[PDB]
Amino acid sequence: MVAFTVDQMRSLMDKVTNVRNMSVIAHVDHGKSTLTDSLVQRAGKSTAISLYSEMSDEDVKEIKQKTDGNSFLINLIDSPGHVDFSSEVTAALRVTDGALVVVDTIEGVCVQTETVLRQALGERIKPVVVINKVDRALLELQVSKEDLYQTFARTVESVNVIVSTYADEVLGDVQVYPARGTVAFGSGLHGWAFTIRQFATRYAKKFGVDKAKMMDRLWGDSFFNPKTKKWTNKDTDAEGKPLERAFNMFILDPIFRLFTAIMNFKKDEIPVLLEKLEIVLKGDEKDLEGKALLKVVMRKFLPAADALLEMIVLHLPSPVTAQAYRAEQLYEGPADDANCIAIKNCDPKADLMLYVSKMVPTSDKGRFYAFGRVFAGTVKSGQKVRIQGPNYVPGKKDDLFIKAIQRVVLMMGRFVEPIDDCPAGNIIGLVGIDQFLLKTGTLTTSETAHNMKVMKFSVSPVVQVAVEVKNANDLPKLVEGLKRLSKSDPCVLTYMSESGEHIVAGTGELHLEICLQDLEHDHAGVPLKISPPVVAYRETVESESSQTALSKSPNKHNRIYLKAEPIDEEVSLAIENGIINPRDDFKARARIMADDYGWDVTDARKIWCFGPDGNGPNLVIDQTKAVQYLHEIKDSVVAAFQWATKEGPIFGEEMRSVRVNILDVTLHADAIHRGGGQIIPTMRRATYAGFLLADPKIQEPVFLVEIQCPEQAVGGIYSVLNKKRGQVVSEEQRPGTPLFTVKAYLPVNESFGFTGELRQATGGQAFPQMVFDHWSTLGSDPLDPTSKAGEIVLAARKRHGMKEEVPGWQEYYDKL
Amino acid sequence: IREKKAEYFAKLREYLEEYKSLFVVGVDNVSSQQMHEVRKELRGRAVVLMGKNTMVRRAIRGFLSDLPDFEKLLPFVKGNVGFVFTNEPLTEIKNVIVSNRVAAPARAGAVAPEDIWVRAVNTGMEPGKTSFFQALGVPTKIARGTIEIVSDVKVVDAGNKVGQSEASLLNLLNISPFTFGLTVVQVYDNGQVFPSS
Amino acid sequence: IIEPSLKALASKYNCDKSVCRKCYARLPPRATNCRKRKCGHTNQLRPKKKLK
Amino acid sequence: NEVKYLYLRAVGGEVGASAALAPKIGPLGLSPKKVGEDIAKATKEFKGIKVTVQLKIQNRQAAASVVPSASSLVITALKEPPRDRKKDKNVKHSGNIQLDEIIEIARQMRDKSFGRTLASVTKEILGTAQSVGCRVDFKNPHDIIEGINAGEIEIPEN
RNA sequence: UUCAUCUAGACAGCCGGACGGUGGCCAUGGAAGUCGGAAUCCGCUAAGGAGUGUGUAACAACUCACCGGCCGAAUGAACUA
Ligand SMILES: CO[C@H]1[C@@H](O)[C@H](O)[C@H](OC[C@@]23C[C@@H]4[C@H](C)CC[C@H]4[C@@]4(C=O)C[C@@H]2C[C@H](C(C)C)[C@@]34C(=O)O)O[C@@H]1C
Ligand SMILES: Nc1nc2c(ncn2[C@@H]2O[C@H](COP(=O)(O)OP(=O)(O)O)[C@@H](O)[C@H]2O)c(=O)[nH]1
Ligand SMILES: [Mg+2]
Ligand SMILES: [Mg+2]
Ligand SMILES: [Zn+2]
Repeated sequence: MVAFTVDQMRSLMDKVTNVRNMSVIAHVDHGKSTLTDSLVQRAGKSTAISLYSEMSDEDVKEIKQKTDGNSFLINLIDSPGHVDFSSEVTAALRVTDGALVVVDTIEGVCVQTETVLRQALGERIKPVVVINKVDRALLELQVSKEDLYQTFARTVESVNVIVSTYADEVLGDVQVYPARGTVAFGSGLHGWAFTIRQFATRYAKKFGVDKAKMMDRLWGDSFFNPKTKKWTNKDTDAEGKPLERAFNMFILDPIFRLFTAIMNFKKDEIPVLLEKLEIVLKGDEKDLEGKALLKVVMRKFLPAADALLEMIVLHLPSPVTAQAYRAEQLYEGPADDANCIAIKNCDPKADLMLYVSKMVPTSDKGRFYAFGRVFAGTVKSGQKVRIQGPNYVPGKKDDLFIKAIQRVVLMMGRFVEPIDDCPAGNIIGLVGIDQFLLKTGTLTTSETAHNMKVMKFSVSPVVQVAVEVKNANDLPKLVEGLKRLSKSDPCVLTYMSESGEHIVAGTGELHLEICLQDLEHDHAGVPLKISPPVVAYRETVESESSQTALSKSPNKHNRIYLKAEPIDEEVSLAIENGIINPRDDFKARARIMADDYGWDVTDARKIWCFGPDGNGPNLVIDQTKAVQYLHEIKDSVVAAFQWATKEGPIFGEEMRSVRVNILDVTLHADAIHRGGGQIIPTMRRATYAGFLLADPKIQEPVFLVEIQCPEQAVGGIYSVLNKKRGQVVSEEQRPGTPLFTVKAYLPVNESFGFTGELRQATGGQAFPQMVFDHWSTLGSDPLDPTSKAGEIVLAARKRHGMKEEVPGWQEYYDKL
Repeated sequence: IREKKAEYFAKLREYLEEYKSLFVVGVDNVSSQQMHEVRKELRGRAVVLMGKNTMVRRAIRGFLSDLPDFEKLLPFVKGNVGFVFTNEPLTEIKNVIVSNRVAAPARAGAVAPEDIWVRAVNTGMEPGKTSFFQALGVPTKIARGTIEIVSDVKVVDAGNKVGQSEASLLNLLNISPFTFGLTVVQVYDNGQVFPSS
Repeated sequence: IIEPSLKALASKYNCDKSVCRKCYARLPPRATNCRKRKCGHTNQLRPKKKLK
Repeated sequence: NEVKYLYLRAVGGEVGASAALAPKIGPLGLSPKKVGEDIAKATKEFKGIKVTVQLKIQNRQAAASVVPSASSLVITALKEPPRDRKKDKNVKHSGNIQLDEIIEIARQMRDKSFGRTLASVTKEILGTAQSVGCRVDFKNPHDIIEGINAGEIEIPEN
């Protein structure tokens, strides 16, 4: 590719059967970027790059895909290897069809290699494997030929094990094999690679033997048996001096001879071998010595681009063949819907259905070009389209826009080319849109077009921190930076905590630190401080108010006698879920509470209000016998209860599961002596006294965390849980795979650094997701400063600036 | 202690003067389960007695005063051997004794009598067992969702012992390189000893 | 990686050892007393901690 | 279509835990719900008793069948009105099994056991019962074992 | 000094077995000898703990008590100063 023309590239997109959309996936330091550079040295975050590959009719015939022509266009997305950026590879898999799995020969199949292979197999993407760093294997480990062959065999075996246990029953023959031509070998850094198909072709051109069976003979236990000219199938001991297999004899032998000669500086033996293998030199390549000479003679003898592109074209699926088995799972809408068939057929003349997945920054803050793939129809610059939100209901109105595209863009290696129109199954960018959809979503022209799938990723935002600007004046800048980061990063999450703190949640420590640097320097641009988030607790009771709490008014004319009770957890959950709601009418809510929750019907009928905020899981029950002016002080009692249940008496947190039974009140006859200013302080003091007398306790939020890790690493999960007070709930195994699923209750307090500790204990193989589940009562006394709950109460009091000692129940209590 | 040895002596005396024929049987490499199976088969038909060869020699020596005939047993009471006393057809008893041969697992560190060979077949186990094959370099591939050895491999050669990885793979594939049973060293009856054969 | 038999061979010299609790000397696994004079040839020995 | 065997142990009268049955039989073909209901049916007899439920797989079908166990048989022998498992630690396996039922259990055990006599098998089952902590004729099962050893009580040598 | 083992074979050393009822009863999410509470049985035994440790999520797999094969005459333990 010489960047022929925008219109020529448009014609290349028009030829849709001759385009290959693939993602390069590997472990972290396995070679992806260097191999992509070597692929673009003959053809030209994760943005697609374009590659041009010609072909002859002989190899075009050997393609099990509908095709027309001799030219192909490869759209390559180089996914990140790290586990903290697995959402980018998930998006790349959603937007592509094939996968180039780079495996380092020294390290073999690693944890992130298995992760990306599992993601591709779950997304129904056909893999092809390239074993990289063969130069490292040949110069560092000094393998002769058989250790190298065995390492290749083991790598292929491990990859095929992953493929067999994680491939869906829709392709079946998606296993990778070097004999089948789906495995290449080479050094991405040195710019050379080869396929045994290429070597079979070279030996057909040099010896005239058949290529079809030499393909399956150049690999495995196939021995040529020289000085006899008989292709034996086993060693047979070679009648002395056991013989070598075809792979080492014919494929590895010339490469190793070149390596040994050049790296041992056999300057007289270099030219003969070079002329024998038909390598030519340049003006200054003649005076090239070892480690610089081999580096070019390998690029000439075995072009890495010429092997990788041929493998991609021959084996990786085109969109017309991949969307056939991927449309059903990429569209929750029924399979008998014209949009579903349109995606299956990849017809460019159907209605437009384009999935935007990424937000590519544009060097202008707030534009964030919409990166994605069109699966059905053709998108046009200046075309009325419907933006659909990630949760857009297609029946009724939702966050759906009726807007128009301003410019269709060709995204390339950091340069955007305006394009007038792009057919289905291609990769493009959009200008003038995406102020309308937060994260992702589909652009449709049909009015009954269901939104596409939500692009679930194996990682989740689990490491949460609080962020606050140092300068209080640029809080709008912080908010804007948070909103722009929450759309630039697909897996980052921003929200408000229960304590009014901006919480940024990320996949892991490294991803969170990268996001925070992006906030501090690019998105927000203002100095901000990052801290562990403060945990919201609840104040509750665990007894029944050992003695009755009594409070007197400031004028001493009104008195309140009451008690505190531990509302049951089921009742609290029903109040929070709306089964027991304040807006529901009494004597029906009372009937529900009596029948389904063991409550007394009289008490449930005598429910005055809920707290806090009028709908919380706290109740006040009027158990008074014969109080006369009770309806007159009901409003003030409700206000005081809302105050007390919003600001509890221990450290000012919301109450939970607290039932305040007003056993008796004494009231002044005149209304002027029992107003709000007399009843509200009296009632809140009485409620505080009853709370502090009913064995005060605090409740903490507990996460429900489910972790997906292999069989070998569940012990690390269990050790981490036992070190951070986790309680295992359930263990399961995915049918057919060694992947377990451990569900456990981890307190939110002991959740900071949990992801890092789990990853260290499991060696990066565990994948946790954590969501708030419930509240757990801390058994320790929250009043003793040396208790487990007392330390957190003291810390909260210090952070809130209140006094050190929690006021005793004697305060708020009047002696009578 | 002495009382227990005296009790063993008494049991030996009763057996040697109540059961007409006896088999001196070697029991090397014979599991306790195998011995239990042998006893269960030989219920009624015979009774098995084991002991320390030295104590057996002492007991027989003491007995000789009354039963000098047993003097031909002493040269054969050596090695890891016990006695099967019987009042039944010699051939039948001998078949019941050496028919319980059991293929023992390929425990590690045990010299391989022959050249153990893993054979190209479809083992039919879950694919997550490929690590054991790779530990020995046995080329494999996934067929019908199960590991299948591609080419035959000499896992252990004759003369050497089994390593831990080799042992694990052999136990996975149920490949026992040896079988163990209660061989018969000697048969004694009518006051005379003779080789089993 | 190291082949398991060679790993066991290396572990025989590097890991399968005793350690004196008083002087930290690396001792034979079946030693009953430390060979060092500084510790008074104490019998207070422990196994060397196993990696993983 | 083979003699494949899984000797898991389930709680009597209840379906077998999916997490405890699926991991091994997921290639074979046995639908976990079918396996569960089959186990429940096979365990109806020993309702509410931990029982070893052996499974044979042929043509994608489970032959749920409760392999007799000493402890399980003893528990069913006391007739064990349905326990509240959640209630408390080791809800006591008290009561009074008798020679007749212990002999019956030993008769069901003889096939697999290696004792010479049914007396020996009864002593075995008696040791199991002693471990369980139940009573025989209000006498310690160890005492009953000693009685068997010393003649006072004689096992029917059938 | 005291108590023990020993030609009916001691100690050490090398090799073999180290089972069956049985995943003994119980919370446990899981606990199969080996996280724990109590229970310390029976069988076959020459002998084998309802288990001395390693190990597993649980298994499994190794190991030791205990008994054997080899050797053949003394040996072991706790103390005392
Ligand atoms: C998937 O995204 C989810 C999950 O990550 C999780 O549910 C997380 O939980 C946030 C918390 C929710 C808790 C309840 C609402 C009551 C108390 C709240 C917490 C503590 O203060 C517990 C978790 C952790 C958060 C504190 C520590 C900041 C919470 C909060 O919002 O304040 O919320 C995000 C949005
Ligand atoms: N010797 C050798 N080194 C390589 C090869 N491929 C990559 N590297 C080295 O790996 C390092 C980083 O690899 P990189 O491609 O950036 O990792 P990735 O793009 O994230 O997968 C570079 O410094 C290279 O020198 C190779 O084929 N041979
Ligand atoms: Mg890279
Ligand atoms: Mg354990
Ligand atoms: Zn020392």
